[PDB]
Amino acid sequence: VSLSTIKSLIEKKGANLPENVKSELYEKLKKYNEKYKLTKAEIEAIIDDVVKEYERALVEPGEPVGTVAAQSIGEPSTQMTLNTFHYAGVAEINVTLGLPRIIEIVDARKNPSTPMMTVYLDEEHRYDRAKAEEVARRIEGTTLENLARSTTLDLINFEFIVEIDPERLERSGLTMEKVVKKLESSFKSAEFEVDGYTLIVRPKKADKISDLRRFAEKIKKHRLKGLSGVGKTIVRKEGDEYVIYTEGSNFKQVLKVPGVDPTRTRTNNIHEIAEVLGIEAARNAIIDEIVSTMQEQGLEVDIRHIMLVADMMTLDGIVRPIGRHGVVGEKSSVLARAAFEITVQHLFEAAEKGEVDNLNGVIENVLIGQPVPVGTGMVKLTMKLPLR
Amino acid sequence: ERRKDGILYVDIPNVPKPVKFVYVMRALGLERDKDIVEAVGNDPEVQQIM
Amino acid sequence: FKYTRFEKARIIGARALQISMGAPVLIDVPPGITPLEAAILEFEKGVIPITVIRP
Amino acid sequence: MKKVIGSIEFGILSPQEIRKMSAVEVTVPDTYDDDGYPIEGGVMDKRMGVIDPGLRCETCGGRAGECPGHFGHIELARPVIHVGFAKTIYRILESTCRECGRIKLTDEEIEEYMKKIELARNRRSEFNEIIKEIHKKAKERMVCPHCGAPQYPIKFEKPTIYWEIRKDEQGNEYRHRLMPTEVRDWLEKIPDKDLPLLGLDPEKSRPEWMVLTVLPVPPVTARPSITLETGIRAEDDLTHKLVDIIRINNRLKQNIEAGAPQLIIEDLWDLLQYHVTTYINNEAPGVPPAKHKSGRPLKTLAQRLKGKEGRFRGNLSGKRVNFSARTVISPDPMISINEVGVPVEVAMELTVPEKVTEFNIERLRKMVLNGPDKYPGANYVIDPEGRRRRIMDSNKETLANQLDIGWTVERHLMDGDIVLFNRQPSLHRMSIMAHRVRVMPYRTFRLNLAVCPPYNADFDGDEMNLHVPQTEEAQAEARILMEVQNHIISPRYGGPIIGGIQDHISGGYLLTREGAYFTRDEVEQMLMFAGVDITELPEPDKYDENGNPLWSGKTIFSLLLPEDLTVWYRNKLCDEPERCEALEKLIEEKLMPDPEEVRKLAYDGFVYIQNGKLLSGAIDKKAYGREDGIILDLIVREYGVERARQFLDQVTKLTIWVITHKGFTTGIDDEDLPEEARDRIREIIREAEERVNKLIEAYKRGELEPLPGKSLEDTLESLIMAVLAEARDNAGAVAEKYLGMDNHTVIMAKTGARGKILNITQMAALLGQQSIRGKRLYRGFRGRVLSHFKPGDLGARAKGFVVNSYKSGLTPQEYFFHAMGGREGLVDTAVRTAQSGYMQRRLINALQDLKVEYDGTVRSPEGIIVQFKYGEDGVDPMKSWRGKTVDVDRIIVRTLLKMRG
Amino acid sequence: EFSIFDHVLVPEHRVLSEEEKKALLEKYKITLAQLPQIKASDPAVKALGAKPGDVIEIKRKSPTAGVYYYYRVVVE
Ligand SMILES: [Mg+2]
Ligand SMILES: [Zn+2]
Ligand SMILES: [Zn+2]
Repeated sequence: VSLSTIKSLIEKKGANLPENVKSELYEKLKKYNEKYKLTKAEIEAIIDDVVKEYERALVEPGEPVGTVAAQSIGEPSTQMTLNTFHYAGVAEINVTLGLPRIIEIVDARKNPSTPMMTVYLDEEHRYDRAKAEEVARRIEGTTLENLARSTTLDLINFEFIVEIDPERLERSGLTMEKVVKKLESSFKSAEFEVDGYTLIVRPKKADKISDLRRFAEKIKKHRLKGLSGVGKTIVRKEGDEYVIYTEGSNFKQVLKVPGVDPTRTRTNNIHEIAEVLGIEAARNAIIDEIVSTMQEQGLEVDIRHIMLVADMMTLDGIVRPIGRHGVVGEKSSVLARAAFEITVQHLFEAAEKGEVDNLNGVIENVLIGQPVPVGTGMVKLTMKLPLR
Repeated sequence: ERRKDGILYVDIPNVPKPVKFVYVMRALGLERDKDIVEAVGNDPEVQQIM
Repeated sequence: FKYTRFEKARIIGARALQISMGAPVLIDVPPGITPLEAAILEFEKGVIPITVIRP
Repeated sequence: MKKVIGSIEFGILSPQEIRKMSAVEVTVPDTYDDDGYPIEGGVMDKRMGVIDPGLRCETCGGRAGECPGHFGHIELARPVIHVGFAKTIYRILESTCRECGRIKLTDEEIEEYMKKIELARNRRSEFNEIIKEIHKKAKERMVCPHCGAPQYPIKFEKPTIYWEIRKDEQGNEYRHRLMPTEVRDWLEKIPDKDLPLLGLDPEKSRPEWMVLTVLPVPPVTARPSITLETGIRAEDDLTHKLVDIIRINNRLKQNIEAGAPQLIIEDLWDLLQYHVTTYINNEAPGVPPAKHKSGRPLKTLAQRLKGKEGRFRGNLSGKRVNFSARTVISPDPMISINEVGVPVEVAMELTVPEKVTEFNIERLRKMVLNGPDKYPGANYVIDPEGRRRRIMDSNKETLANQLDIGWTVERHLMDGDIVLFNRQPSLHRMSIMAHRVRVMPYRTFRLNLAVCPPYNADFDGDEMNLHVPQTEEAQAEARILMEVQNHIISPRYGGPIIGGIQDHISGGYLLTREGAYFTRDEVEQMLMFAGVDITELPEPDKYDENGNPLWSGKTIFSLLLPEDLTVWYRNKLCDEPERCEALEKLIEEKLMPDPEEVRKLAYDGFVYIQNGKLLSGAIDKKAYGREDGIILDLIVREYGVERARQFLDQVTKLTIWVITHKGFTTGIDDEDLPEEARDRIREIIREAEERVNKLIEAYKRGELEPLPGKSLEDTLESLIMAVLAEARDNAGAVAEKYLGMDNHTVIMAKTGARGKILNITQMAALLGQQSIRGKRLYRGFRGRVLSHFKPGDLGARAKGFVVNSYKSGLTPQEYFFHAMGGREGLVDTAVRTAQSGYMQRRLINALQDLKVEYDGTVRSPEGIIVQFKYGEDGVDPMKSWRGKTVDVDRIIVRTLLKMRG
Repeated sequence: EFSIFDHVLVPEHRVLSEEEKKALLEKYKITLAQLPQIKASDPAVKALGAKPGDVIEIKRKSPTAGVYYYYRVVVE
């Protein structure tokens, strides 16, 4: 049976199936036909069985998907660990894990506790450690403290000699003259009598200890090369290419750095994704974040519940917390909102606006004493009276 | 307390607001600046702080 | 056409209520059974007067 | 004849509606009167409804308890500003012209804002934002675009005082107070077309009606007099406020009709306004709370609603529902998975009402003859009219001869009745299920062991509740929707959640273990015990030395599987992948090899079933375990739920029998290691400690490279922790290597029935590093944890590394470190429950309204479309195989085998 | 040179014409206000010529069904 015949039969019979289903069916049918020499009768029976199974697997109307999704998300979290760990890896960046991470994503906090960016590389720089280190230097956000082997903060005679390590200088790609030139081009009102492998500073003839301490700490953590708000970078090698993990969050700036593959680049902060790439990207990032957080703990949760949660969150263009600050607090049902508040001004506002309560929820119907419009509360029955 | 600027304060329970440290020492009869400095030690950096 | 399980539950409930109220049983049943299994057997035999209306 | 409220639309009442809706015009401030009779024209009239006994309502003619009450109205002398609408009125005044009353906005702006409002109708927050923007734009304007007249600024003084800052002929700014009549006159001229932009609906809320002209009076039932212990008719705060309102209204009216000066009219007007405001809300901002006769703030209409225990937030609660019981639970596997054992005493109290018909008259007659003491008895009988009687012993002999069609009998619980079963805390959907009653002696809720996982229950004092539905509709719903059979596959991950737990796995392994044979007596006994319907034994496999026939366990197990099941997979016991590779090669090559060839290549790590015959492999967790129950999933998804229930109920008993009569135990020698393994572990520990000391020396002498993420000390700690963890893993590997499979504890760990390899490692070889919050132990004295170590020591032994297993016993310092670790674990367990509960509550409050419509769409409660074709494929997670919509590989293989066989 | 549509997290967007817009609106028995909304400041909107009151068709890459169509309306 020529593969065109299998494709034609698939299109003829299983037209109802989703695209992925029919594609996978075609692939595996081709494999099994080339391995076992199937005839057309078996193919027709197989496609009919697939169609019947898919028809059986469809969800029925009236199913309360929202409550099921909420329960299937909440329940595993009780078995999931509760932070209170300090995973100290070597080639890794500390990231909030487990229940705190899930809570941060769900409540859509503006800034995550441990922002972290994943940066991929273009073809030129992907297959070499040295080019990866070069791109890292472009993105390292190197600081004088990291460059320095050690620091000596001697306030007793108003000076500050910081010892700079040659290996860190070579790794960053910066030379002593270069860094001193950048520092003086930035710190114009300062005198840098650099000697050997030590920096020497003076605060334009300061007087009090605190002033020179503040000036020294100002220089110590001052940025030299790199995008704003970026800390340590750990260039690893996953699969076959080198990938640059990075702390901080400068997702829009990093996309312009040469050698950076912007298509695959991602970041932890969902709000930044919403600002830069749009709202669909924010939804996909939320889904991926929740999936990864569930996976690292070993728990398994169906993708559909997470998809429903993500779709509900980003319903009006802007990502909002799912809690009472952005979703529950704007419930249309004035009766449902009523048993969540402390004031009565909401009733007056609703009466003024002429708001109509559709009684489409659960709390309002429960309070009234009427069947909830879910499941068996949805159907209507009729009968022909003449009976045997 | 020592604020982020380096200025000391004292938080009396009855007084609704904090008071500057030297004011409180002077209210207790210790008025000399030299004596106020001496009452807390002799380390030169501490002397300059006060 | 296929009965969703909610529809089947509502049909069984209505039929059992009618049988309890005094409606005749369309099929012979073993003695000493409650209305509920009577309605369940009625459904299993496929003899059901009630029908559902879908939007 | 009984309809259901489909929607409730809120609006603002008009004075005409209040006038015609009401019945009696209350004019006289009259109390209950000395004889406790309603005074005519009083607050509690007879047209308002009667709560006092022994009299008839004037309007509906109903006795107290059956008259719902009726509304009355008060004709105010002067307009009064409603407290709630005060801010709305002030906002409206700043947006409309003083002369024309229209919105001070250009027509193009009106069109743009109308389009935006039409788009953002549903979103309440965006609607409020648009309203505020329009209000700001209009208020900032000074000259009316229609008239050109100046608009003197309007100043709002809380709670209900409005000032118009006007400029005199000298330019001085003076505050002119706006009387409520002026506000009404301003509001009336506003046209309907301008209301939507102003934030109003010109059919249910008109601005003129915000200022009250007629004040409705709640019925007596709404303001009942609860009386007192002394018999004094303790009135309602609303009643007292209404009395004061009536008095002040009459006073203001009589002084108005008497040509009184403007000052006293203003005084009475303000008194009326304050009384009205405090009657609507006694806690309104800038309003002095009116004091009761005892000097306490009176509870008014606002306080009667914004209460946590009031109508809002109070009706939803958890109270003692009727027909419920609670007791401890004990296990028993002799009942089906969808059954529950109920104590006799409970069954004799939780009666269920059953209507007597023609096909059950004799059973109910016997039950009512039994009385309320014999177990198959009844407690109450209801005649067709409706009276209820207790059976007792006096009229036990009667009430049976006079029992016919149309009666109702409240019989005791009997076998077969449907009953709900709950375990708190109720986390997911499966925490409530419907079971079938089976009355047994003693006092415990017997529960099958396979049903433990979904309930998350252990028999160590756990308690459960059961509720007995009463009506036929509820019983049908429980029986069809909530039975244990239908909930085998978990909605969460699409796999099974009901299956074997501890013995059902280990005993299954013992039965199907390679080289296990059973005699004829055992075969017959176990088959009869499992309930398997058989009447002739299969052909014996292998003969005993003395001549007795024997049967391998695999055939006995195969007697349970269906006749056409076929599957193959790799279990957890696979330790020699070459044999699995060979078997997979053969199977893939042929798709139906001759069973003789498989026998030579059999291996207990590779399960293979052909036409319901177990040819190779052994039973473990992957067969029918809590998750990844390949065989159980296959039975559920291919042969219906009932077949799956029968299979589970048979395999459970079979496995329990084999483990009970074959012997299974564990002793102190289960973790005894040979001397060579002990020496290996000791040398591993010594080498790790030496490396740690080398690291410490290198740190001390300045020879250390600090990685950018950490300082010197943090890098040192990371290296130490990595070294110690690797050492513990190596010791565990050695211990696992030297522990045979014949060991019972090793069997329990490997099959997944109970425990992990780490448990064996800790119990036999090495306990390992102890940590708090992911860090080495550090909280103690200055520079040292305990007092028995030299200060400033960072060695492995001195900061929580324990080198003794549980068998060898811990030294006191190691005991203290282990105590620290255990305390941290307990604290984490205590806190995570509360955190998860809070998160789940938030999620449920957010998402409990979504549902699948009849066209496959998912719609928000306010009508917004959330998702077309729920799940983007329309497949219920329960019906999904393991996330995939359709497992086409299994479909292909199954169909090919069925049709090529 | 880099367009947002090349990113893996961004599915393809398209602007609906009047006929298909009304056919879609009639298919689900809905009005324009009942659809999900996308702000006019979204980068995907700027990359297109979208204007407020218009319906954007989004072709998601679904892990479950592969291709799936989502629709949003543009507001301020
Ligand atoms: Mg327990
Ligand atoms: Zn009445
Ligand atoms: Zn005007």
